[PDB]
Amino acid sequence: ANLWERFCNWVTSTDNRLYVGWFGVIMIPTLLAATICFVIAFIAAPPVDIDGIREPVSGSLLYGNNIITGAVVPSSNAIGLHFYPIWEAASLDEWLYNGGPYQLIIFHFLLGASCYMGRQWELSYRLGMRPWICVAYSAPLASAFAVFLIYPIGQGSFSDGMPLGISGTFNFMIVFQAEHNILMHPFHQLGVAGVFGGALFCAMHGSLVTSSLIRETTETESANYGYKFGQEEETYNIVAAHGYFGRLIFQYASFNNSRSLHFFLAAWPVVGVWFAALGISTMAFNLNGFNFNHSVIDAKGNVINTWADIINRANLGMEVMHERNAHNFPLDLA
Amino acid sequence: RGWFDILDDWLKRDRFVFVGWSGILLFPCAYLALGGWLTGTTFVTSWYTHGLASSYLEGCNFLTVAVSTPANSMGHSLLLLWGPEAQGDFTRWCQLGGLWTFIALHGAFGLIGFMLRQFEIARLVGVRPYNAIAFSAPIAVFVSVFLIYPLGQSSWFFAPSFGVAAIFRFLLFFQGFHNWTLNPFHMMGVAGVLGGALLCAIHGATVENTLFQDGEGASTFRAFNPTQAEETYSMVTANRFWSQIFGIAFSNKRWLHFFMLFVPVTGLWMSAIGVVGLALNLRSYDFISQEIRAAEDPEFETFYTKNLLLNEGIRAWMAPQDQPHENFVFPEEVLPRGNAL
Amino acid sequence: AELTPEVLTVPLNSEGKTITLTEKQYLEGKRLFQYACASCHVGGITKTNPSLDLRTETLALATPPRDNIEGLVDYMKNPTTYDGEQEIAEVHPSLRSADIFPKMRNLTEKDLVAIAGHILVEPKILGDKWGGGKVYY
Amino acid sequence: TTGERPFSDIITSVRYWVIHSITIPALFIAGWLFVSTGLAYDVFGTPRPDSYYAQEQRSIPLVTDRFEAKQQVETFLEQLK
Amino acid sequence: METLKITVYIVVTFFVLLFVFGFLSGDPARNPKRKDLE
Amino acid sequence: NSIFATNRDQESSGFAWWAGNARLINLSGKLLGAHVAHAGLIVFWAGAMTLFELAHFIPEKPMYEQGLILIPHIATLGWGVGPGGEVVDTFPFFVVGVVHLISSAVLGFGGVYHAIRGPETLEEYSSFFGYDWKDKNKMTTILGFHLIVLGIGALLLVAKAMFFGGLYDTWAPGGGDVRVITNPTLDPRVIFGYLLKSPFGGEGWIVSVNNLEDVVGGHIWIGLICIAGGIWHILTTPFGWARRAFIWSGEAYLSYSLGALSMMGFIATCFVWFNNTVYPSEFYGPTGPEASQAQAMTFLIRDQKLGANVGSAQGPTGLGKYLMRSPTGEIIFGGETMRFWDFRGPWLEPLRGPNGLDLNKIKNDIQPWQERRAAEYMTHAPLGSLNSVGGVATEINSVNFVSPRSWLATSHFVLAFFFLVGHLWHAGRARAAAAGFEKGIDRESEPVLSMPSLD
Ligand code: CLA
Ligand code: CLA
Ligand code: CLA
Ligand code: CLA
Ligand code: CLA
Ligand SMILES: CCCCCCCCCCCCCCCC(=O)OC[C@H](COP(=O)(O)OC[C@@H](O)CO)OC(=O)CCCCCCCCCCCCCCC
Ligand SMILES: CC1=C(/C=C/C(C)=C/C=C/C(C)=C/C=C/C=C(C)/C=C/C=C(C)/C=C/C2=C(C)CCCC2(C)C)C(C)(C)CCC1
Ligand SMILES: CC1=C(/C=C/C(C)=C/C=C/C(C)=C/C=C/C=C(C)/C=C/C=C(C)/C=C/C2=C(C)CCCC2(C)C)C(C)(C)CCC1
Ligand SMILES: CC1=C(/C=C/C(C)=C/C=C/C(C)=C/C=C/C=C(C)/C=C/C=C(C)/C=C/C2=C(C)CCCC2(C)C)C(C)(C)CCC1
Ligand code: OEX
Ligand SMILES: [Ca+2]
Ligand SMILES: [Cl-]
Ligand SMILES: [Cl-]
Ligand SMILES: [Fe+2]
Repeated sequence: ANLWERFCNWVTSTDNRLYVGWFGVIMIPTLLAATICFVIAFIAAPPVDIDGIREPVSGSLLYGNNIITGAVVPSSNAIGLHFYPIWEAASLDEWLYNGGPYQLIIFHFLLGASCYMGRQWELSYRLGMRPWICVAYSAPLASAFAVFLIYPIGQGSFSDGMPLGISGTFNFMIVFQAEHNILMHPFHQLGVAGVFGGALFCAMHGSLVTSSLIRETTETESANYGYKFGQEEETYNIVAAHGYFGRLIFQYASFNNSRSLHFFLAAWPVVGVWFAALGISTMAFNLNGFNFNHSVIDAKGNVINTWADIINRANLGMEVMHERNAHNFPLDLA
Repeated sequence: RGWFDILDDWLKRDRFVFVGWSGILLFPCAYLALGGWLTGTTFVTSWYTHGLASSYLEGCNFLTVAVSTPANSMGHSLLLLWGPEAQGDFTRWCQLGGLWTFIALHGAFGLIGFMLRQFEIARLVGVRPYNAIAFSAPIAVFVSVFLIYPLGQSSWFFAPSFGVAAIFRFLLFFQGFHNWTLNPFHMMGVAGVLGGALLCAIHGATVENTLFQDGEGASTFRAFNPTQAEETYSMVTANRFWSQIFGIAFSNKRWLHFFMLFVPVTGLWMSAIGVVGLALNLRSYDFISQEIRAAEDPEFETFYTKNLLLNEGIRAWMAPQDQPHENFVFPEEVLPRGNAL
Repeated sequence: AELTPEVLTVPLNSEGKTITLTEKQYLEGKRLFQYACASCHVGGITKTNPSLDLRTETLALATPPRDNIEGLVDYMKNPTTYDGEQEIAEVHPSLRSADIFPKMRNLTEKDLVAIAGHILVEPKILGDKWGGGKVYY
Repeated sequence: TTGERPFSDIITSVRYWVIHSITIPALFIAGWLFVSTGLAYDVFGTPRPDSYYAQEQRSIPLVTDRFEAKQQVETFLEQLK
Repeated sequence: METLKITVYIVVTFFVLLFVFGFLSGDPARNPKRKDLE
Repeated sequence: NSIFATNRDQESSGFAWWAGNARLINLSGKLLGAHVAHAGLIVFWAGAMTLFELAHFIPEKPMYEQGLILIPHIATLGWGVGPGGEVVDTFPFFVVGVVHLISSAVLGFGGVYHAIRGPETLEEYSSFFGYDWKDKNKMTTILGFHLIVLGIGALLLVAKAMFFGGLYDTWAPGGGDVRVITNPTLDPRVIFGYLLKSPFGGEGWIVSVNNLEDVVGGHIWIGLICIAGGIWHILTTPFGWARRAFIWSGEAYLSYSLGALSMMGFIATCFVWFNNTVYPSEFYGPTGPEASQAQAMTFLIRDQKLGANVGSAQGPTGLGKYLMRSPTGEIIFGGETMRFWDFRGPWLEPLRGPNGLDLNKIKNDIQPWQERRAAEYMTHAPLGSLNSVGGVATEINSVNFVSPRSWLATSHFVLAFFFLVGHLWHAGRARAAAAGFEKGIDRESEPVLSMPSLD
């Protein structure tokens, strides 16, 4: 074997503690770059002129933030969608003022996470598994692409990408509601059903399997010792589990086929979250939530408010206040 | 022999819809809660309580219909049909928001009924009652949000109204008035929900992609038998995959499934605690150190101070229509607004 | 409340004469306003110049007065600046500029009267909302 | 099985559809007439399109008194001329 | 900055070539079952 | 006599009803049927939808005000329109619609025939039309036929542009008009220059194509490239390196095409959102950037009329209220639209000088048509609700409007995304199936059990 052959064998080796693989050859350096830049910026980066109006926003810990308020702040609105790597700046001081770290981090992250997804396909193939775990992960990945890349593209600026921080996230969400009425969008509604449903079914499945564990232990020990890693037999009685759930609702609302059950557990949150991601990704092109503002009118023509109109008042409050120094003209068009 | 045992026999017969002693509480309350909601959203107004149209009859759609809370002047009145407010007049009762307390209270007792059903069925079939235990989370949420919260506030008016858009309004109110996103109890709630959805997805996907070939079909669902003794998927292969991908993996199926109970259940319980604080306006609204710095230093700006400006917008712009009992008149000149917008 | 003949009675001219619009006339005016005008004048404001709205009191102080049917019809044929000083057909939809604003091309006298009627009636229904902008939504 | 006849057997039977070709349209029509006769408004106290406001007012008939709420609504309803 | 630009370009090119030549190096055969898939 | 008597069930095929079409993988006759009938559905829609559009079309009203997506495609090819995109004759739209709808009957006929009546497999009927997915030579041959077909289609665009009336040119001197393209760009440095440019701001990869000469010349290259590649594939068989690189099966080929179509979908999304040359704003409405720029233009015009010195007007932040500099110094519109300074459009370019927006031209040379267009575009920005309430999310009901650009961008993003999911699904499955473990792990031969422990 020549050197390249040995290298390919090591890269694709099923015996490495962490699998590398060809997707890993890209994933490893890109995620390390994103992580290192993120950590340094979150601690020590100076204020960033996010909205391109020479009004720098402090994101870092050393510049007066805590964990909750801190962020890596999006690149300047003056940049827009222009590619702003370190080498396009006259200096690191300029790069920092303009939000260069944000671009570096999100682009390495998105590439690295895309390769994380490929790597999941890759290892499944090396291990003789079925291939679709990566398809499930495509849901959160799609959501990350939506807020870091697709939304910026549609709006014309990475200044409108989700900030890399806890309060910055909430900011993004509130502005998004003002500008898209996302709550009233059926794809976000499907998202909510996906995550509420996912959490419900997580709890349900967990509770039902736990409820039907076969007695293998005494009272003075954890029931978990009743299962041994790699044992051939099932550790719970699925017939008992089904007999309970079928009676809780009615016989036919209960899964007796564990394969069908586990497919449903995969599909429900994954499909819901694909829709969430498509919500953000289509609201990126300003096809927005339902608008029933003044939809109900009386015999004379008086507006009869509904809860939609109350939502609209809250949205207006967000709209008129956000980026209070950035707008010179009456309409917020991006 | 003996009417009680005879009744017990009949209540616990294996029929299509199990009844049980629990059913005596559950079925009427759940039916009335659901029927209350359908009735109100189809036919009933919120004109006299909120100045709002809220039914299909008035022209609302599925997203905008609601059964709305009673007027603030009702305080925390039980608002019983026969009580001193409606005085047995069904029409007036509807107009005063009586269907809101109807649905909330019947809904609460129905939830008690459902959890009792979970206990009753588990006892009869002979399984451990973890499903009932898990259900404590939905109960903590309902009780904290629909009962405790308005009970700490001025009146039921400020409870959530039962409707799609109405619930959205509740979210936005909590942002603008409570800064609820900043609350670490809500944050833990978010973690449990998103973490629960994550676990649901990843576990479902993992099982489906580590299945043993137990048939010749390309569609693999047929190759499972409810009575089979063998695991349908490989725990050993699953463990190796995740150990190599993510660094850690489950090795114990019982721990795995208990953790799936633990995460979303704990998350919901944490969010309930935060809402209990919000009943009292005991918010995580501010960071004092941030405010002292910002007040003294007009160049200091973070995402935290940016969000408070949004909140101030929300309060001033939504309050006069959202809180009509206050009779707010905010002249145009006092409304907070940035440039141009 | 309802859309009464009283509500539908609006000044025809500046000399004190009125017309009573039919319910049908009002609804056609609303439809035509949406069709040809609302892209800029939704809810009574003006998106490309928010300083000038379609409130009755504002129209009353325009030159020539625009707070009546005939004034509004004239505006739709030959629009002017607020002081009556410049003719603005070249940048504002009118019969005179129906060549460059094609949605004006087939509007009849009855159409303009209907649109004008809608403009005067709306504030009588909506109050401050008409010409008020987002504050009043 | 639970002892009752399967749903699929029931809803594919002639007896079922003979019964329900009568009862389903009947309930549907009764619902239609509950609304088309305007009875729905009267039962629930929901304003008709001409009953939100009196002709000139623009103020909501908001209930402001817990214990005289019944009377207040009645007063609001009288003020609709 | 010019030196940084070149350094990053070489680095990126290096890893991308690893990815491409890596997946060209008989990848379908790298599985625990049927290897002759060409 | 039995319900299981045919091969169209799980018992025979190994596939459940919900994966029913997987039963067709090795049934080339019924599979041909499915494909031709599907192509019929595509053509049917093109036909029926065009006629629906035309029936609803008020020709003097802008297209983008009328929920049209197909008539704008026909108009862009130069059919039915004159100066400024004015509709001069609706008959070419009628023809396109009718002919598609009639053609769909033929495809539908043949599709139904092959699907239920014709030979189920084609191999015993004909060695030309029959095929084995695993026959690499036959696969590249059919690929080759289709490459030539696609090459021809590209040359048909060229023919239309050069010999049959031209294309709608929004950039035409003196105003937008149908123009015959006589000098297509053939210089490969220009043509393949587009393919090598960054997809980021102010560059925009191929989406930046901004003149019909480049568009037409690009299709000359694509036409010939595809024809040459078609011939190449009919006359060759895959080299060793390619044989060892790919999975060779029907599902694998499906997966490759899914990844390709996903990529194209995402590209199309960006094309219709940003490009105003092959998607003329006269027909599709302004782009997001365009309408934002148009707002700034609108208030620059109004305030300047009132006496404002727009070049020296300092905004609240210190930046120019109307005019500022881009990061490389170009004079650009101010406010939030600073992000949109890469925007280019025929209503705006006359105000542009070497250093960007030219203050003298702004002071002296703005024409009433520019004011009208900026106003129109500002008030037709591609923002609107799902129920087609035009404007911002807080806007009241009144205007029935969602830009065709939004409909087309959102739809194609959704489709491109699910097609990526489809690619992953089928690529993973094809790999698993070729290797022999798509149905699960062999209990008697579990690969992980023969591997050393990780620790
Ligand atoms: C288990 C079923 C159930 C339960 C728990 C409830 C519960 C409730 N109902 Mg609902 N209801 C039900 C079924 C039920 N309902 C059904 C089937 C209907 C259709 C008829 C309704 C129709 C209805 C309406 C229209 C309303 C309610 C309302 C209420 C609330 C107040 C009830 C009240 O004050 O009762 C008081 C009475 C009791 C609690 C019964 C007490 C009996 C005691 C035990 C007798 C004492 C005997 C003693 C031991 C003898 C000692 C002798 C000694 C002297 C020697 C409460 C949430 C009200 C509400 O929702 O307002 C917002 C309301 O308006 N209900
Ligand atoms: C574009 C959509 C599309 C197309 C073109 C096809 C095509 C086909 N499928 Mg697939 N399928 C689809 C979607 C589609 N399917 C969907 C959505 C599902 C899930 C419900 C399935 C589930 C499925 C299963 C389980 C099976 C198929 C099978 C088949 C093939 C044989 C069908 C047969 O024997 O008909 C028998 C039915 C009839 C004779 C009834 C009439 C059908 C005709 C075609 C209707 C024509 C209507 C049209 C208006 C006529 C106008 C003609 C005019 C131009 C003159 C056929 C090639 C079968 C197979 O693979 O065969 C080996 C098979 O077992 N399909
Ligand atoms: C590229 C695809 C496409 C696009 C961009 C449009 C765009 C448009 N159409 Mg056309 N049309 C299409 C295809 C398309 N259509 C198809 C397939 C049909 C047959 C039904 C039609 C028939 C049609 C008619 C009859 C009309 C339109 C009209 C319109 C306009 C208004 C749209 C609207 O209000 O939607 C409302 C939005 C919805 C109904 C939401 C759709 C959401 C779907 C169900 C979810 C899709 C998600 C994904 C695909 C599912 C994957 C599931 C996953 C788990 C695997 C707009 C310009 C109207 C118009 O203005 O004409 C002049 C009009 O009257 N269209
Ligand atoms: C992908 C398209 C396609 C393909 C590859 C086939 C393939 C086949 N067909 Mg099928 N068919 C199709 C679509 C197709 N068909 C359509 C659209 C119809 C409706 C008209 C039919 C109706 C049909 C019938 C009734 C029969 C077949 C038969 C056959 C077989 C022999 C045909 C032959 O002898 O060729 C030799 C033919 C020629 C040399 C003449 C070709 C001239 C064409 C029409 C003009 C070329 C111009 C251009 C390429 C057309 C592009 C159109 C595009 C814009 C959509 C073969 C398996 C026969 C069969 O299966 O036997 C049992 C048979 O009886 N076909
Ligand atoms: C639908 C179109 C199509 C399809 C499916 C194929 C399919 C095939 N071709 Mg053909 N080809 C085509 C069109 C097509 N070709 C055309 C139009 C021409 C004329 C130019 C050719 C000329 C051609 C030649 C000379 C050869 C093939 C070969 C092959 C085979 C292997 C290809 C490969 O490994 O790609 C994958 C590509 C690589 C492994 C190289 C790396 C490419 C980089 C990393 C991707 C960069 C692209 C980037 C993501 C986006 C583009 C922008 C970029 C410019 C910056 C395969 C059977 C080979 C064969 O075996 O022929 C017998 C071969 O030698 N083709
Ligand atoms: C055909 C449906 C279109 C796909 C939609 C996406 C849903 C399925 C993929 C989820 C990914 C989960 C992660 C991998 C999880 C995983 O590994 O799954 C594995 C599971 C079983 O694998 P098998 O190998 O047995 O079957 C797949 C092929 O091999 C064919 O036999 O796959 C399926 O069941 C596919 C079923 C498609 C049939 C319909 C699916 C239902 C969705 C329909 C959409 C309706 C919702 C819209 C309303 C809002
Ligand atoms: C309150 C009250 C009461 C009662 C009542 C009731 C009990 C009722 C009922 C009721 C009901 C019980 C109703 C109902 C209903 C219903 C409905 C109205 C429905 C519907 C539906 C729909 C419309 C559907 C749809 C859908 C979905 C869901 C999803 C998917 C698809 C579809 C689209 C299919 C009483 C007398 C005691 C007393 C006083 C008060
Ligand atoms: C295989 C299959 C399938 C499918 C199918 C298909 C997809 C098809 C088709 C088809 C088709 C795709 C068709 C068609 C058609 C068409 C037609 C039939 C037509 C026509 C036309 C006409 C008649 C016309 C007329 C007119 C004119 C001329 C002018 C103007 C007006 C009008 C419109 C009147 C399914 C799923 C069921 C399943 C099973 C199997
Ligand atoms: C028409 C036109 C034009 C043009 C165009 C052109 C000239 C083109 C093109 C194009 C092209 C020329 C392209 C392409 C491409 C490519 C691709 C897309 C690729 C790929 C690849 C792949 C997918 C691979 C894979 C792999 C690897 C990496 C390794 C190992 C394994 C495998 C094989 C798996 C212009 C813009 C001027 C303008 C307008 C119009
Ligand atoms: O940067 Mn971030 O938030 Ca999207 O809208 Mn326009 O730009 Mn600004 O305002 Mn609204
Ligand atoms: Ca069979
Ligand atoms: Cl903000
Ligand atoms: Cl601005
Ligand atoms: Fe499980």
